[PDB]
Amino acid sequence: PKIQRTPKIQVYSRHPAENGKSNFLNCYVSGFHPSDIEVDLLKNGERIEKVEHSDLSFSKDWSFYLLYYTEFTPTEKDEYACRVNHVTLSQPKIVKWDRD
Amino acid sequence: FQGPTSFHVIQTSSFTNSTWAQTQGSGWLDDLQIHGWDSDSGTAIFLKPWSKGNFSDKEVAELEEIFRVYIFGFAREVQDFAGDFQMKYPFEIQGIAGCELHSGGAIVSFLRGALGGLDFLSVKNASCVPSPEGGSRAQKFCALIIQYQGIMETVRILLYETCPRYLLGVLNAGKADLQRQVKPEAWLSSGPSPGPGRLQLVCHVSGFYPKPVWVMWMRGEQEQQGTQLGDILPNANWTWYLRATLDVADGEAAGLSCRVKHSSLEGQDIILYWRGSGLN
Ligand SMILES: *[C@@H]1O[C@H](CO[C@@H]2O[C@@H](C)[C@@H](O)[C@@H](O)[C@@H]2O)[C@@H](O[C@@H]2O[C@H](CO)[C@@H](O[C@@H]3O[C@H](CO[C@H]4O[C@H](CO)[C@@H](O)[C@H](O)[C@@H]4O)[C@@H](O)[C@H](O[C@H]4O[C@H](CO)[C@@H](O)[C@H](O)[C@@H]4O)[C@@H]3O)[C@H](O)[C@H]2NC(C)=O)[C@H](O[C@@H]2O[C@@H](C)[C@@H](O)[C@@H](O)[C@@H]2O)[C@H]1NC(C)=O
Ligand SMILES: *[C@@H]1O[C@H](CO[C@@H]2O[C@@H](C)[C@@H](O)[C@@H](O)[C@@H]2O)[C@@H](O[C@@H]2O[C@H](CO)[C@@H](O)[C@H](O)[C@H]2NC(C)=O)[C@H](O[C@@H]2O[C@@H](C)[C@@H](O)[C@@H](O)[C@@H]2O)[C@H]1NC(C)=O
Ligand SMILES: [Cl-]
Ligand SMILES: [Cl-]
Ligand SMILES: [Cl-]
Ligand SMILES: [Cl-]
Ligand code: NI
Repeated sequence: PKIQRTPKIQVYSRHPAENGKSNFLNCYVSGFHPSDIEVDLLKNGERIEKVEHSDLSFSKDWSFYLLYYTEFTPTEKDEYACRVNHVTLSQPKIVKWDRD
Repeated sequence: FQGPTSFHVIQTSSFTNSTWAQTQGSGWLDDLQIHGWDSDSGTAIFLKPWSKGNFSDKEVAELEEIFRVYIFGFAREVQDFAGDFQMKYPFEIQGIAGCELHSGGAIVSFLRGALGGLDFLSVKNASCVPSPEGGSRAQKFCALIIQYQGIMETVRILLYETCPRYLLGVLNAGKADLQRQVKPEAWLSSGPSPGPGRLQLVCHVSGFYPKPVWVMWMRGEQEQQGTQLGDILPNANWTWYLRATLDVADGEAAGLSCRVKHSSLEGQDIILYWRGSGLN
């Protein structure tokens, strides 16, 4: 009841990125214990207000996982990321979206 | 039939201190959510119009009431006995229970519990089996719980009598969504360079349902054994995403293609061709 597991963070788009075309940005957070977690989607370092997320679930190894997602319109210069905070992290962990 | 073949409920009960605990719960067909639990009302959330399967509204309300009493009672009892079980706060308990349809038609039921993200107990043949990871605490727990006449009987009925009929009824009721066929889309990208003079090529496959899929890097009709399948990732609205990668030397990327096979494609595979010199 003592070992904690840090979250894995994977950022991906629903559709191939086409500049100026509406898409969906996904952030899958998994492999973490305990369950309390804060997840934000960012646009140029700023928090996106309207983000949807799945209800809590866990894998057969008891690790928790969640899907966070939002509609987004990618451009050439705009940056997107997933920011996570968990008891296993001293600072928030940021994983940037990269179409390449 | 394609799609999910099992039903389970989960519980996550987070004990902050001796006077504050909260529970999250939900109902699933494999990894597709069909029930939610609303802690504001102590009732379920039916996520699909067919989420009650072939059960009457009366039977469903009876089951919601069993879960509401269980969720409240679980926290009450764990807080009352935490001292006797030498519990240190905070701690978190997980539970999963349900049943699955196997080849040959047998339905098998299961119940597992965890403490601190480690196995704590399981139910085998309507008996409480402590997990070795649970130590003497799990042995103490099983010996205490089996003396609850009402609980042992309610658990036996739910796992072995209620679950199998609910599963068959809901697999049938939801077959329009559970056995639907959704076509994937696929695209290529040039991934993070694994080292000097090496490239990583990425074949993306997204939006397919059901989950079984076949993706491979090819040179003509030759399957590249070096293809690395990523883990299947979810999309919102019951579809999946998968990356298939291949690490190659710079001058070896020409001639590669990615082939995708999926149940929805009616045998018409997707073939993508990698072209060099920034020609996509
Ligand atoms: C929700 O659906 C469940 C599944 O229904 C079936 O599947 C769906 C997808 C549709 O195709 C349905 O049309 C289809 O019925 C229902 O559960 C099933 O109900 C039937 C009765 O309708 C029941 O069949 C009976 O089985 C017993 C034998 O059972 C034992 O042995 C088998 C192995 O052989 C074993 O698997 C079992 O677990 C048991 O140990 C048999 O004696 C019965 O025969 C009697 O009735 C038939 C006519 O029905 C008659 O010809 C005979 O002569 C004799 O009188 C009968 O065949 C299934 O076993 C049961 N399946 C499961 C897994 O439980 C469910 O029905 C409700 O629960 C049932 C247990 C029963 O009490 C019903 O009356 C209830 O309505 C249904 N509704 C709900 C609310 O759950
Ligand atoms: C027992 O834990 C309560 C809940 O803890 C909060 O929620 C957890 C899920 C977790 O996120 C944790 O970090 C949170 O603090 C405490 O209540 C909270 O207390 C804080 C600080 O006083 C307050 O800001 C929160 O609003 C309050 N939350 C709730 C929902 O009540 C308990 O604190 C005691 O009770 C409070 C109501 C208040 O009277 C406070 O002074 C008390 O210490 C925790 N109790 C003990 C004995 O530690
Ligand atoms: Cl599936
Ligand atoms: Cl509740
Ligand atoms: Cl392409
Ligand atoms: Cl080989
Ligand atoms: Ni103990």
